Amino acid sequence: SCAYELIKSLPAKLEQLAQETQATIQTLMIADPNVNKDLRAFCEFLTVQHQRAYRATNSLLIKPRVAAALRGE
Amino acid sequence: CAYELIKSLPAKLEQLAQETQATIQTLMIADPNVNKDLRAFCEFLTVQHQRAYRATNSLLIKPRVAAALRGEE
Repeated sequence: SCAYELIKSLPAKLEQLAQETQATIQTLMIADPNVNKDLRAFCEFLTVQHQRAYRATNSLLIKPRVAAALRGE
Repeated sequence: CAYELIKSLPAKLEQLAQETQATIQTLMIADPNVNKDLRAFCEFLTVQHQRAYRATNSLLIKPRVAAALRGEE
């Protein structure tokens, strides 16, 4: 294929993971207040993780020479 | 089964890093400036899975948390 599309699709892949685990963590019946707090904090870690990636890939792919190189142009 | 899903996160991110860093290297780019940018992105990708690595392991080592994420044991 091409490297441009691999990298550009990276943020959505991380977003998918974040939702999978958040959704699954939600199907839990946890009574412990601290465990709930830990998992909540981990869930926010995954959201932040996605946004850093989104920002990093966005800043990368606007560089015309970079996009051209990744497209085999 | 939420325990395995969380436990496998860092490894999935490492796969993404590896695949990207690899297909990038299959591109023989000359512009040293573009290559510096891409190397900065690969660095970002390896630091990315190391953060997930620390996060997941820091969470799963807590007994109350592991027990909860498993079938409660």
